[PDB]
Amino acid sequence: MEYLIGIQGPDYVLVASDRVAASNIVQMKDDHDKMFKMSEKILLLCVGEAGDTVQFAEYIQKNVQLYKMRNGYELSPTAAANFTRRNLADCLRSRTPYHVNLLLAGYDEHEGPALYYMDYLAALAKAPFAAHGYGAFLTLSILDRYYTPTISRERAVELLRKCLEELQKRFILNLPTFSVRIIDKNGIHDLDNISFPKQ
Amino acid sequence: LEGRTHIFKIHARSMSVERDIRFELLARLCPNSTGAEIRSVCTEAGMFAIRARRKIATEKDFLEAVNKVIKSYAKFSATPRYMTYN
Amino acid sequence: YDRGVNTFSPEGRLFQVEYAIEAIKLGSTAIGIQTSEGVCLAVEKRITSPLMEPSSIEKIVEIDAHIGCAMSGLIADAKTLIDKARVETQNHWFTYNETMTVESVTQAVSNLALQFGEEDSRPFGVALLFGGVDEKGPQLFHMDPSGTFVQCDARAIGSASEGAQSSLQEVYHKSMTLKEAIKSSLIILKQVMEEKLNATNIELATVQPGQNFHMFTKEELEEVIKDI
Amino acid sequence: SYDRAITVFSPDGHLFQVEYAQEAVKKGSTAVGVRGRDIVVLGVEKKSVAKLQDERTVRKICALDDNVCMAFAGLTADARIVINRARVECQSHRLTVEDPVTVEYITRYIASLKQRYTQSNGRRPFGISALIVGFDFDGTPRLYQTDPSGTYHAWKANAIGRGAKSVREFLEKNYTDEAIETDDLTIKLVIKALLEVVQSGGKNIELAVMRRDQSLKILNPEEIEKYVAEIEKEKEENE
Amino acid sequence: TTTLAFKFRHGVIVAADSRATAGAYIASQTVKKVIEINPYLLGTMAGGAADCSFWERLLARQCRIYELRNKERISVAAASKLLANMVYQYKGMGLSMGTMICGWDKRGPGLYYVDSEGNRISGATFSVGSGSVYAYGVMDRGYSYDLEVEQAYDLARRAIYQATYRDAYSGGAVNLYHVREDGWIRVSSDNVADLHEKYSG
Amino acid sequence: GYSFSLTTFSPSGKLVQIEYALAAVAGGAPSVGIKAANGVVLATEKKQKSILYDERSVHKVEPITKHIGLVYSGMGPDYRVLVHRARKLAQQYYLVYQEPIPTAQLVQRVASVMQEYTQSGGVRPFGVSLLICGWNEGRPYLFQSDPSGAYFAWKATAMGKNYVNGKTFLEKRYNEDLELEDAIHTAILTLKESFEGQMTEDNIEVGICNEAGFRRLTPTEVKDYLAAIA
Amino acid sequence: RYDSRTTIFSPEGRLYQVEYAMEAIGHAGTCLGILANDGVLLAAERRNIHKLLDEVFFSEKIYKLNEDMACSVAGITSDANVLTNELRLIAQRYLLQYQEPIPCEQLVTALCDIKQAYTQFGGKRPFGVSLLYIGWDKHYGFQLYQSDPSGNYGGWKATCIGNNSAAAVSMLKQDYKEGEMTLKSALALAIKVLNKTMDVSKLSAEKVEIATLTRENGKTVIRVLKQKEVEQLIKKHEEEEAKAEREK
Amino acid sequence: NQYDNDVTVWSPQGRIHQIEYAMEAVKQGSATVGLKSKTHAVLVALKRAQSELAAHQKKILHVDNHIGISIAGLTADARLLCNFMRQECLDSRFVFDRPLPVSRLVSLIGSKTQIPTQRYGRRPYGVGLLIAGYDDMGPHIFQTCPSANYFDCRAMSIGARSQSARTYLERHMSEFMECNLNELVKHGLRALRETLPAEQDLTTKNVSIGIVGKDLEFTIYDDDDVSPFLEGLEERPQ
Amino acid sequence: RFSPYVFNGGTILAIAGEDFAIVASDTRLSEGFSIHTRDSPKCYKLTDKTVIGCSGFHGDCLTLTKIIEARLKMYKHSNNKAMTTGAIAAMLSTILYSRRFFPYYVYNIIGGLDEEGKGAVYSFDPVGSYQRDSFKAGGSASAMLQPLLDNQVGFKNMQNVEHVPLSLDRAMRLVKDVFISAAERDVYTGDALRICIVTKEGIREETVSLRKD
Repeated sequence: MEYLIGIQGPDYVLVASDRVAASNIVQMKDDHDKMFKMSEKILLLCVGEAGDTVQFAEYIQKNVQLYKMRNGYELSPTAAANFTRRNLADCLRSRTPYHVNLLLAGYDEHEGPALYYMDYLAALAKAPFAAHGYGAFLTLSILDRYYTPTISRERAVELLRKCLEELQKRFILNLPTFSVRIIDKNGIHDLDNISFPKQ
Repeated sequence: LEGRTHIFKIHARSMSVERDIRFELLARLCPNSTGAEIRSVCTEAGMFAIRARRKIATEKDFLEAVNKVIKSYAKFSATPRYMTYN
Repeated sequence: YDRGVNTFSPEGRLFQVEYAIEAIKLGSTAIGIQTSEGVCLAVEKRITSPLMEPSSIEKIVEIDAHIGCAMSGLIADAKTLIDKARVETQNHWFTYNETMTVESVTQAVSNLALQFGEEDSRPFGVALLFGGVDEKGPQLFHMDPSGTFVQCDARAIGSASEGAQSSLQEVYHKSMTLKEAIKSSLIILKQVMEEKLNATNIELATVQPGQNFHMFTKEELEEVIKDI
Repeated sequence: SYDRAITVFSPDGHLFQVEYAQEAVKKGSTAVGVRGRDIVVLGVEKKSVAKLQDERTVRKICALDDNVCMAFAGLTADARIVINRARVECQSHRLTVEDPVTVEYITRYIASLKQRYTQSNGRRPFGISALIVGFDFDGTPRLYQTDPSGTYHAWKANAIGRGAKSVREFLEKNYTDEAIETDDLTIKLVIKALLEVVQSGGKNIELAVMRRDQSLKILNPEEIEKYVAEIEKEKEENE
Repeated sequence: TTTLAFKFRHGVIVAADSRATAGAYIASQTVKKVIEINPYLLGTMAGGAADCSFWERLLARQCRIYELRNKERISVAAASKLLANMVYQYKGMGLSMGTMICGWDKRGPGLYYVDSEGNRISGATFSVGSGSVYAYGVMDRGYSYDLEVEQAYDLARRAIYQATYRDAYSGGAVNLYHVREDGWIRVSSDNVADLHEKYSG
Repeated sequence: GYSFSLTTFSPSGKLVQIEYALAAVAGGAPSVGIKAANGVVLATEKKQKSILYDERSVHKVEPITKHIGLVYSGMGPDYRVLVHRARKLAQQYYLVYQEPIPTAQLVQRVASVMQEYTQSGGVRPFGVSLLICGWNEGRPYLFQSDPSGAYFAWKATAMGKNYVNGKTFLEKRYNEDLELEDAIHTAILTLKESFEGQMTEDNIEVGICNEAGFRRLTPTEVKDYLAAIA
Repeated sequence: RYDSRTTIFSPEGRLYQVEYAMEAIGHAGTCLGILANDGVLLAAERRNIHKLLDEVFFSEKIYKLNEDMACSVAGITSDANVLTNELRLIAQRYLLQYQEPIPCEQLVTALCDIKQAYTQFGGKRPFGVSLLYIGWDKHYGFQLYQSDPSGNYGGWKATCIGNNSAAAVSMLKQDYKEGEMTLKSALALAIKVLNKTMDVSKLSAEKVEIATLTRENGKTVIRVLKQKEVEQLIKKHEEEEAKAEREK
Repeated sequence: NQYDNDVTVWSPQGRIHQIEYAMEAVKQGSATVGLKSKTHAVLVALKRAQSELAAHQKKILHVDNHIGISIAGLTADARLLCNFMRQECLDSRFVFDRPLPVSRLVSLIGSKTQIPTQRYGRRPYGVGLLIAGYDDMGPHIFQTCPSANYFDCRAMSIGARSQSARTYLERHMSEFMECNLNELVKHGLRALRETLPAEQDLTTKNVSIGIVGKDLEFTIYDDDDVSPFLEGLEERPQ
Repeated sequence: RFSPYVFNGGTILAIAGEDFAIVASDTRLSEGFSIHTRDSPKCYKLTDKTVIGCSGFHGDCLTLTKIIEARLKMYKHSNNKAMTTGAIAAMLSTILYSRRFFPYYVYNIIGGLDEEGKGAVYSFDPVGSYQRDSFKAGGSASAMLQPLLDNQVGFKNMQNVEHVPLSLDRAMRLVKDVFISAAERDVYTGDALRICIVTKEGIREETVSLRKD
């Protein structure tokens, strides 16, 4: 349904989600957050069954922090992704499965930034860029068109501006406000909330 | 308890003390003792009455006398040093 | 001999709850008095260190808004009983929209006062004083680690409890008043304590019909100290 | 009773194995800790470097949450179990309640866990005694001690180990809370506690502080050697 | 059925109707949908009767347990949290509960919104029920943060009047409570016909 | 619900009942086991206590696999139980892997089982050291376990009465390279070394393990060979 | 009437069983790990050096546990074999969890907790086995650790076995090497350690064992080395004994 | 003596004396009397206190409308079998919707107590149950024991020095079948007064009185209807 | 296949008077197109100041009734006193929630006096919500009765009509008239009427016959 975007760069991860928490008729909430600080270089995005989202953020988020306090240092993003996909794979064939759709945004001092993408059917993925929802078609064609692997972060910002401007063009919903993060060598840096005057 | 208070009276009048003090607190402090040991308590309050220049024995001379004899003289000088109760 | 909870004497049982009755006397004392004006209660703290923060030591807790408590000796099993008791009174209000009566509170604790069991755990070491105001007004209750409960009109516990009960019986009658029982109670306290009575040695617990709430006195306490 | 399992009360009503577990606490290494007005602080003595090992693995001080700092007495592996269990517990409180985990809650967890651990059959009780410092509720500094009985207890300062009555007796002679909260008197106060160590070796002293908002700040034994230098300098100023 | 609540500068405004029907048949008009949790907490009946009555009573129980153990008044967020934990354990088992959680925090005003689908959210204005969209209409028209007390009274009272006016399922009494810093305060409860003769002119 | 061990350390540190179980093993019987270049020859000398007993009923040499033979050190009623365990365990390997189990796997698993039986106490440890053999993948093997859960590996290995005497007699008599009939030759030479004089076709009983597989020999061919095998 | 102690303190302030477990430790063979930056080695002592054996096992004290990690052992054998099956179950379980090998310490702490659960309760005999730990990671490189029956673990550079190795540890404090990661320095050094402390005359190869663990191009290979290079280490080390007797 | 410690081990005289020890624990309780007429069953016990300010401890308690019991000795077992007692009352009272015949109930009590008198791991119960009941055939007075060999009688008395009251019962068992409730009651306190030391008198607060009838529900009294029963008495023959 | 639920009929009226509580219910028992009996009082005198009326599935009324009486004995033999009416409403409501996923097909009204000796009606639903009101009529004729009561008890939709407090005998007349009028039109209602009156001095019963078709 709703949308977020997970563009991986050479040394940076540019992500942007929505702030929308509508219920089928009205938008109950226009300042929501789905960006979950897992650690100092690893982030999580999630769109799925809203009951499963919060509980899953509890288990995964607090469990990562239990690792972090426990040994004393941060996981790799890779084995963390295998951990979460492991948890979906355990959760699915059960009396209570989860139906959520994920993507991770990790950074390594050794491997640099890393981008992963999950499923509601527990699929591992490694992408240059990833998204969810119905908007992911109309966005990823354009993002496929103007992609550079070795691209500056400001071109990613501007191409994101372009892509959001086409998102207000032929999309049926409202989606006014998109929050943005960026990952670097340091870690999480919040870029500004992105909204647009329509007419 | 009160036979011990009677022996407190006996070995209290038989020495130079102060007549403004009590002894039922000491009979509480003496669970199992002989009156000879009570006399050892009274002479030990006498010893604190030697250290300081005391002839009218305060309550505290008897307090340190019992805390000497029953507590700081049971085996060594340390039966307590744990609260856990109070 | 009688080295367990399962082997009686040729005379009596296996005195080990009896050993806990022995283990009550090592605890500090506390005095509850039922006046028709209200049930008042006090305790000795026996602070040891200056680092020993005084309000960290609890003796009177609030079970219900008109129900207080008082412990003896071991603390943590009593804390389990406090948690359980507040749970179960909360069940009584939860299922009855009303306060559990302090007697049924006491019997409710007294059910698993002896449900010790290591198979099919160990017994407990704490006597309890309960203050409440039911529909019959002021109530002063006292139980034992064996759960054999009896209501007392003014009970003294802990160390030096003998002459406190005896001198209590010297001073207690039915037509007492509240503050009279308060100052008389702390008279017995400074008789039986070993330190100088101040704001830190003691604390009060005062339930009333018109003052169901606040089974306590705050620094007025200091004023009643300097009133004696 | 005998000198046997935890169930039996003595003929004078006692549990011998409790204080028997308090012996290994009493025969453990010494550690001190004081709360600052903002910068709470602590330090263990007797590092005892044996020239052939790493010492990051023998580090007796950790954290559960970022507001709280860990210390113990007695043996080590039981404290390792209590640390891991309490990481799981504070993380669980973190999961259930979205508030900074408080000191009072987790100390009730630990002392309670040792209590119900103690009541059970044939289970050797934890012969440790922990020291818990946190400043969370508006950064209010708090330290609780534990017991092998499992009685957490709020203090304003603490010292444990072999000869804690001497060191705590010095702290009674050093209890100067009138100096406001000049964390300089916290620094020189911990320098006074390590000065009043049973050896005061200068190299076997470990210390860690927190400004109630920072992380755990592990010190260096050259700034601390400068603290012993100004300590002996002020000792020269005493003459 | 339509409830609403919103926090602003001077605390929280809690407004609801009292009409409970059984399908096409009115059971009563005197139904206190705002379940008074505490002297410092209030909750709503938004979908499900014994679900809100039971589960909010159990939460009032549990906050009583918390404050008796910790000697300390609970936050609103944790109570809404544990409510969502308790509701989640029967997910998909056919339970209607979409209530609102109102109280005061040491952080200040406390407003949370928890559903049977685990839709625990915070926010500033909420309204649940059949004609709740009417209340977002007229309320989100008249909303400000810096309103006054009687301003918010006639605002939310007007909003309930419009919602019960347009819905076939909403009516009865108009319950109005006001959460302050220290604790909540009942304001009033007014008939729809009284506000009709009043509010038509 | 007892058994929180039964075994404590000695003040020396040793474990006394295990040593008494080794005393129960060594105070029993002498028999012989020899690994040859092609197969492994195991041999007992089973004389009846009376003149009445049928020797066609109980059989000390017992296969577990068709290429694996085995004997023990102790009593039959334990031996049948742990044999039944090892049989079922080998069936578990064959159910998983559909392949004949290597002998060292039975060594690890069965030795760990007996190590478990040393562990707890409401039961005695089994007073049996095993003599295991099998011609697995070209090489035959000969493995000597213990009651105490460990194991060994020998070119030849015996146990019981005069075990140092028969052991040195194998050390003197046998060597590295022999044949099957050579191993039976020195096996009877060490068998009559401490056995009684009355050694018939029904007293001695031999089972071999060719690389073609285990073969429990009969008293027919035992009477064909051991009728004055030198 | 049948509880020996199984879970109890001395009436003073110590522990009954663990002392006697340490009494069972020192009466065993001797291993060692050396200070090496580029890999690490271990030396061991062949107990039961009787000649009629088979020796087809290729390891008796060494147990290459996961891929790049092994362990010596000292104590009761098959109890520790259960600990190796359990240990490879745990690290291999961790690998199943993450597709990442262990960081090599929390495995050791886990096993210390495993023995520790037998120390507090269980009404049983704990493991009187101490053993070694070697490996490599992404965070500290090659590592050396020591197990205890006490549930403690030592982060070592030069380890210790019992009475046969106390004078060895005095030698290692006397012959502490530092900076040199050259393995053959530790080979002649350990040949001096087992040359003195082991009572094997002239350091026979069939009474000893050496195995290393070296980084190779992303593999971190493990060398369970053969005996001929052990023989030339014997001849090289006795040549160093000739160098030692040059001073006469 | 080394055999005489537990339940399972038979004595060389056959008498596992722990049962006798539980009997003595019953003997350490207060004395009490159960009796019946042909029509009306009254059981009367002795209240005692711990201190003067404390209340007097009760023994007689209600179970069912036609069931009354007194107790002596232990309390946790007493309340345990009280909860089991009322439990079984509401059990068959629920299911069969009938009041209970007494004999089947007490048989369930003895079978209930058989297991802790047999197996290792459980203690016997200090119990002084005196039983008055109303089935179709009217009043019944059963007595119990820790040996679970429950007896039926017309009147019994257990506790301290009850034997004098037993002699009183024997020399007045002819009196008891015919007289109605009030004078039968004062026969009852003319049984408890002989278990008193004769230097003190049965006061108000020290006694419990329970009456169940074929038309009378089991009802207990203290100081209030007891004073009409405390009057109309003779003094002790000094 | 097996259906667990079936409708038995019934109609309950309870009126909280000023110091009294009047609970009447018919005695007709039937199913489908067959009358089981004409004698089934759904009123059950719990205490001297609490009587319950129960309708819907009859076996759950019997079962639940016996459970209620048992827990009355639990509270009293535990607690040496009787329950208050609202405590019965609380405990009962928890019992109704206790079978949340397999409900009772049962309507329930509790009448009785408060601690002030005034009328007290707790309506119920088959899931477990409740309140205290002035008058409730459950059962088949529930919508047959409420608006007339709103005209009479609440005096609703009336202009210039003062609110006289309803007396006892006036309310008795009202009860008889509404059971006649509802008896004319309901098929689940008639043949008799069990009338229960909770005073501060006892509970009076009164049986008034109805039409026999």
